[PDB]
Amino acid sequence: KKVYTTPKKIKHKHKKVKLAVLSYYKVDAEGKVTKLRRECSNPTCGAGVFLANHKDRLYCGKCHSVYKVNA
Amino acid sequence: QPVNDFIDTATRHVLMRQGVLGIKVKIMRDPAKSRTGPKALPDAVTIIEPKEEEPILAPSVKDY
RNA sequence: ACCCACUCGGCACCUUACGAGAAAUCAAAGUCUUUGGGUUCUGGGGGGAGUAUGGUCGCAAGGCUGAAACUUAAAGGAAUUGACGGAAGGGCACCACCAGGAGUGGAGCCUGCGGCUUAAUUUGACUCAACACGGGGAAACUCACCAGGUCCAGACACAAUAAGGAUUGACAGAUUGAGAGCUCUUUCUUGAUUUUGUGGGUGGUGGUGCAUGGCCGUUCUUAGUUGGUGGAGUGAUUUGUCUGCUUAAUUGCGAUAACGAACGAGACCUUAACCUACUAAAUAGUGGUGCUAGCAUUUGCUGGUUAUCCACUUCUUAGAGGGACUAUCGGUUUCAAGCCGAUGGAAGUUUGAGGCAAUAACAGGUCUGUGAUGCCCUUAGACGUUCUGGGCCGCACGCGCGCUACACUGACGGAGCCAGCGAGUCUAACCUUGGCCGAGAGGUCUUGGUAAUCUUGUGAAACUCCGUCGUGCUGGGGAUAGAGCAUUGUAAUUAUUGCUCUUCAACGAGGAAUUCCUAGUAAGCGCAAGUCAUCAGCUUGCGUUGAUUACGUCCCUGCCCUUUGUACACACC
Ligand SMILES: [Mg+2]
Ligand SMILES: [Mg+2]
Ligand SMILES: [Mg+2]
Ligand SMILES: [Mg+2]
Ligand SMILES: [Mg+2]
Ligand SMILES: [Mg+2]
Ligand SMILES: [Mg+2]
Ligand SMILES: [Mg+2]
Ligand SMILES: [Mg+2]
Ligand SMILES: [Mg+2]
Ligand SMILES: [Mg+2]
Ligand SMILES: [Mg+2]
Ligand SMILES: [Mg+2]
Ligand SMILES: [Mg+2]
Ligand SMILES: [Mg+2]
Ligand SMILES: [Mg+2]
Ligand SMILES: [Mg+2]
Ligand SMILES: [Mg+2]
Ligand SMILES: [Mg+2]
Ligand SMILES: [Mg+2]
Ligand SMILES: [Mg+2]
Ligand SMILES: [Mg+2]
Ligand SMILES: [Mg+2]
Ligand SMILES: [Mg+2]
Ligand SMILES: [Mg+2]
Ligand SMILES: [Mg+2]
Ligand SMILES: [Mg+2]
Ligand SMILES: [Zn+2]
Repeated sequence: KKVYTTPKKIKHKHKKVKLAVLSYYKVDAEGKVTKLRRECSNPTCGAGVFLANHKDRLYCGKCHSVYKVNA
Repeated sequence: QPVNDFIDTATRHVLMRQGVLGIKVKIMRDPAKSRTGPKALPDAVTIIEPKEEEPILAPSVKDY
């Protein structure tokens, strides 16, 4: 046939990072708990899921993307 | 045509370790038994076989 | 000298074979396991090798005598069937010729193959039997090629990671051809579905048609194949199955150690022909009747009217039958098979044309039709797959199937106006009548049709009629090119197709060559179907108009069949 070429730079994939996430949550000295990151007002994700914080940006990931609530 | 009426054909590829062989089988069914068809080959010309005659016996005639 | 009978002794030939042989054959090669008349000579698997050595003869060349080591499972004989032959003899055929027809070959373009060119210009196939073939008419698809971008749709087993998250997804931005979270920035989300590693699978239009199945082409426009009982041969084998004659045919007659049969050919089946006979039909038609138009009037003539009724089955349709068997007679011939002629006949060329088609052969083609397939390759920076764009069409040229022509048997313009095989729309946009608009292409409103019911009488084209042109590359010819309008499609640029105007080439009948063809055939002519969203200069069929010339031959070519040679049998590659 011919076999092989390439200008190098082979592509990777993804990582899904790591983290130990949901520390985001704050309970005062015994034991009242206050939520960090405001939740989601779409009835497909009953306020359990959260909005990420970028710029302008507050974003429901559970909604695989959908809707842009910005406050 | 008698082909169509009488001989059954089939091919079947049997698929063994080495390669594959075809099987071809051909059965010719007795045209005699044919039931709902021609009862014989278009070749088949039977003659019906006469009968010994004991002739003469000068005229005469019977009455009823 | 000659003739006839005889007899010795010669050179031979003939037929037989009691007999002999492995056979071919042999009056000796006979009188041999029923083995002995006398006598000479030579041989003991093949190769080494008539070699080396000695001896001896010779002027010489060489002669006579004449080993071994080693190597080796066959060399060899006669006959059989084949296969082959650049032998001989017979045949068969418009993919052979004869007599001709229409041409191809020359031209323009269409189209395939080569070649070159190319990022790629995917590839198979190369005499008949590769080259308008792969149903191959590729704008995406198809698609295999090239430039790049995604996805796993990586079964299953184990192991590893891991509920403190194994893994999944993504908005905007960046990025990208791209409103692909491909990747990256950011940081939510998902919850044991994956991920990683190994084994093991899987896909592939990757290889191999020289590993296969299946199909298919070719031999083959052919006539060959085999068994029963009998004849021959130790035998494999032969004879039957053949000189001749006849036929398209191993089709028959005949001759005959053969007789009588089977596969194949024929029969058979399908289609085109003929039925005033049979059963019928408002999805086929005819006559009469009304309702009715026109013209003529003296009754007439020419239409209208999916039912206003009566009847019929010639025409149309398709069930069942019939019909032809080369019949009658006559010529010819082994007076056999047949063949030829005349009359009759719907039909008398296998009635015309096809469908089927024995045994065998080929390294024919096809892994690129197949979720038919062996093995090899490859398998996540994929040869899997999908997405974007280009490519198969790229152009100094060689070749092949075609298309349109060079005109006056014509072009052009009116006008008459006639076929047949088809095909058509459900969970849908197929075939299209009719009315408008538009020069045209087309549009738009409706409409019948799942169809003998509607398109459609498919009013097709050649063709026939009256004109214009008048031999001038002309009003023949329409290549090449411009400008516009339209249809298909997500997409038309490298111009899908259609129309309008203009532009107006080559070509004045084509060198050597070479194709196809014998009657509703050739040729001319259009249509339908396949393909298909759009595109036929292609093909599969169809019908219309309708000839000239054979009705012979073996000269060329091709292939059969004998004879024959063979040291070939993997069979002349
Ligand atoms: Mg003998
Ligand atoms: Mg011999
Ligand atoms: Mg000739
Ligand atoms: Mg000529
Ligand atoms: Mg593509
Ligand atoms: Mg794996
Ligand atoms: Mg592996
Ligand atoms: Mg495959
Ligand atoms: Mg082959
Ligand atoms: Mg094959
Ligand atoms: Mg090959
Ligand atoms: Mg012929
Ligand atoms: Mg015997
Ligand atoms: Mg013979
Ligand atoms: Mg009738
Ligand atoms: Mg006549
Ligand atoms: Mg080959
Ligand atoms: Mg195949
Ligand atoms: Mg091509
Ligand atoms: Mg061809
Ligand atoms: Mg005209
Ligand atoms: Mg207009
Ligand atoms: Mg001109
Ligand atoms: Mg013209
Ligand atoms: Mg068409
Ligand atoms: Mg084609
Ligand atoms: Mg021989
Ligand atoms: Zn949400």
